[PDB]
Amino acid sequence: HHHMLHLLEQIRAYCETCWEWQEAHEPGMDQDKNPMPAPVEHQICPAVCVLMKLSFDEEHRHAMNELGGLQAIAELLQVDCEMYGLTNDHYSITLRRYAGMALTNLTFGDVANKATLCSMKGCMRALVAQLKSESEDLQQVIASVLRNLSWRADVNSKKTLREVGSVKALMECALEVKKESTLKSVLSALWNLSAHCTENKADICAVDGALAFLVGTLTYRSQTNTLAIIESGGGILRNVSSLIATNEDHRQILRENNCLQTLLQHLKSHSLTIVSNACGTLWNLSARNPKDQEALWDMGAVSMLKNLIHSKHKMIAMGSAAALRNLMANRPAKYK
Ligand SMILES: CSc1nccc(C(=O)N[C@@H](CCC(=O)O)C(=O)N[C@@H](Cc2ccc3ccccc3c2)C(=O)N[C@@H](CC(C)C)C(=O)N[C@@H]2C[C@H]2c2ccccc2)n1
Repeated sequence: HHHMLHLLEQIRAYCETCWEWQEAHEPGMDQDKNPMPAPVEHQICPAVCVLMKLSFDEEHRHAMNELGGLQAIAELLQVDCEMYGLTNDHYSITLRRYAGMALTNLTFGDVANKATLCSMKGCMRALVAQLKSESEDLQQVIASVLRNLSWRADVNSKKTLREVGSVKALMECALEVKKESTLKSVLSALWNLSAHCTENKADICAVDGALAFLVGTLTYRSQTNTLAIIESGGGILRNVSSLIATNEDHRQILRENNCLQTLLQHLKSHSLTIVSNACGTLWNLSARNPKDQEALWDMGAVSMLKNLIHSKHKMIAMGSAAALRNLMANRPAKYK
């Protein structure tokens, strides 16, 4: 494909045109100029649309990757977000979605492309900023990129995702999403990010309404007849519960929203992920806290956890047994 070289040259030429204008319109050089290049007048959206389509095939990605395809599409997305900010211009939205879909495809299963995209810091900052965009379609695409970047990432990529504030932005985004399709991609990204380190977990917990929102995902009613939202929301909660266990205020938010009760209902789910997530959360919340220990005893948790210790699923067996052990080791005074 020399068609691919031609498409990339088109995008680089346009970016070159934009970096000329931008270098004469930095924040300090504060008086503006009316001729700012518009991508509509360089036929840009069709170019990235073709690259996006071809990025679905691995054979075409090997080609793109030799030719600098990831760098060019990222720069394009960066430069348009920098130039026009959070616009509702349908052309600029569409351009961003297609570029974002291409980057989702080019990050898929490619640890170097993930690091390269992460190393492009201005692009990352622009990606993160787009979670505020009023297009939920754009939000879903951006969440899908941050998801792929956060799965099986190297140390620098994980560091970068943290530094640019992707965790907080995603959690705040999740609170406003209407569509189940956007929420699915936002929570997948968060579930990936929540496993990386303790600071990501703490940043999720530190957003106002986030913990209550996460407890709410445990009883989400899917229109699309899937359990993805309960699974991913319950997964995030499980990962952050290690820190919640140490924070009486955060436990109280969980109590406010009947968390423990719902988690015990989850123990009798047929979804293995739901059961495993609940075992894991209950493992953490059953430790170090007489109030929650007593509530679990009162709500029949001991017997419910005992029914899962012989599970063939290993995380359920381990999780249920460790939670059971925490309750047996700390009987309340009214028990003997
Ligand atoms: C290993 S299972 C799993 N569990 C939790 C999280 C993830 C995860 O983040 N997986 C990503 C990255 C994998 C990797 O880098 O090795 C992933 O698999 N992404 C896929 C979509 C996908 C598939 C399966 C699962 C399972 C569980 C959770 C999440 C996902 C996500 C991906 O990006 N695929 C692209 C197509 C390939 C052929 C390249 C893709 O979806 N491209 C579409 C153009 C993008 C798009 C974006 C938004 C809206 C419309 C279209 N894994």
